[PDB]
Amino acid sequence: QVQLQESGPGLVKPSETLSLTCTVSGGSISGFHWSWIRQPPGKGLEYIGYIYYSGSTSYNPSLKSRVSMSVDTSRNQFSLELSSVTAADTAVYYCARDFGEYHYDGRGFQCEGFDLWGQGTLVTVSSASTKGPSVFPLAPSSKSTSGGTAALGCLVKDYFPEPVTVSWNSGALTSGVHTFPAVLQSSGLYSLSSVVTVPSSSLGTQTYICNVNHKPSNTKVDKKVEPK
Amino acid sequence: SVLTQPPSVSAAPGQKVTISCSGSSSNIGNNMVSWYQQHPGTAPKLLIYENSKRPSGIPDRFSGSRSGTSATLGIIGLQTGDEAEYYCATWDGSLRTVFGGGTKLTVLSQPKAAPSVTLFPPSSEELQANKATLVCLISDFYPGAVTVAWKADSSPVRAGVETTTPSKQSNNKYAASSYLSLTPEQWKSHRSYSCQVTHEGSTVEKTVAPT
Amino acid sequence: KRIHIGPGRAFYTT
Repeated sequence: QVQLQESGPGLVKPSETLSLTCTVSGGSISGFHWSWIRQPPGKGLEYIGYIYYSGSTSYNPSLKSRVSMSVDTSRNQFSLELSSVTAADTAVYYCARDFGEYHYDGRGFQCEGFDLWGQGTLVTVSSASTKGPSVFPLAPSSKSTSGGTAALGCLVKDYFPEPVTVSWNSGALTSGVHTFPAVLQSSGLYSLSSVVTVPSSSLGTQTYICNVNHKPSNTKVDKKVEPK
Repeated sequence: SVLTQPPSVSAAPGQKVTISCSGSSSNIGNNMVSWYQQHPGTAPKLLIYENSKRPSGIPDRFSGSRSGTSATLGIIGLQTGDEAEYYCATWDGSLRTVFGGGTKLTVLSQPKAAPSVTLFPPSSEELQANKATLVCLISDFYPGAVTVAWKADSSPVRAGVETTTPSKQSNNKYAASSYLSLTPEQWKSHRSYSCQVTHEGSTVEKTVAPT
Repeated sequence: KRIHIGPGRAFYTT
């Protein structure tokens, strides 16, 4: 019955402070240790730290110079403040309830797990500037003996935000076409590639063009890809 | 990372599997392990706690055990719905909770297939912009999990590597891509660069050269 | 004194 709900800005400018809050309902902060865990897109989980209902804290050493957490028992909420953010902090942030082992010596609470989790909120660290991509032709390599099959492609580099569409020869070429999902770089910009597998015999009689369109920036490029 | 897990495991539906979680005296050796199941797009879900205890709602076909400085998650009677990422975790002497890198569980619904790899060198156009990107396109593999390693000549390289998560293709196999960003001088200063993709213990590699 | 705080177990220091 206890439910956790994150509340965050969504987008955050690099170097600025990321602030999140978690609201606990159908239960209370009282008597429990609470944590924030984050997961960059496509990557692993990283514990940020914990805070006891009374206010005592423990933070992951790798983030100690930039993090702090607080608690407001009156509203049954606890928060997170992460300073000097960069693209490395782009990730889904989850709040959770903790459990583990408690020692009465000095080790105090040892967080071994999280039984209750919020739904997570995506925090993107970016200027949010609309940027059109640069389009580079990926020329087919050299191959003898009839050449057999040839692979040509296009690199759609550094654009923001998603999405981007790619077609070949105005859509006339669909067989052998493979456009790959984009990669999100540490620069906060996206890049994707598209490749087409074609018969070698006609690399001289058939022109190949990758039609790239990044609608948010109104960037349209028709790049000819030819063997070198 | 502190806790280590195999990147992927798979079996046919109805079969059983185990997932290892390798730790050390600083974590598993002194603290109890918890496990989570995560379906992409949603939050992790507690499966096991205190090494082997199962919370209410989790079927008994999921089990956990700990021995020495390692732990194990066992799953019996695989169902398609069990496909997800599994993680182990516990407290480490470095004063923080640590998670294993995660294991992708695939419930075999088609024959395993090795990845096709295509590698492109930096374009002359990008080089004139004083940039260099090696593009490694990986497709038609199953299960959908691969590990990519890049070599500069015969030496390993980690800096500048960005690899996407595998995505399901229309034919139900998987695709992924890895990008290696280099300076024009790095590109021209090596005899060749290699993109090596490991899938199911087998490595498919491609090499390109500046010349 | 090694006390195990299981999932959902409210625990008070004071």
